[PDB]
Amino acid sequence: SWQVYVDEHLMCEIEGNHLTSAAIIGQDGSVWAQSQNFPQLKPEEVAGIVGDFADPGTLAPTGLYIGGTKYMVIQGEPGAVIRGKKGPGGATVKKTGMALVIGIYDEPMTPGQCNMIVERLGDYLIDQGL
Repeated sequence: SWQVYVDEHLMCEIEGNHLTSAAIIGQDGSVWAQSQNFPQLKPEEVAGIVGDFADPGTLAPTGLYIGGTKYMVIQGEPGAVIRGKKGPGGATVKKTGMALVIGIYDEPMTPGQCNMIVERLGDYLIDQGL
């Protein structure tokens, strides 16, 4: 399903560790699939995300909110990737046609490892029209 895409391609372990939680979410707000411990994702939050891709940097004041949790905005890519820093851990959000790929990492996992996994899947879904 969309679960296979979350279980195999996002929550798969690189070296030792893996992401804390991950999800593929319609730009509408509709979960396509999530991992066991991905937070319910307030509607106010999904908006803030979607409209930061349309007009880059819109989110910067309030910052990336995912399931109540505040993440400071790191360098993203303009209209493609949004990145979030919360102490050692963080989050990456990669935009598709229809959807968002979201990964959330905690140390000892790196931003790099999170970026790899989230953006790679993203670019696949884009290739496929999603």
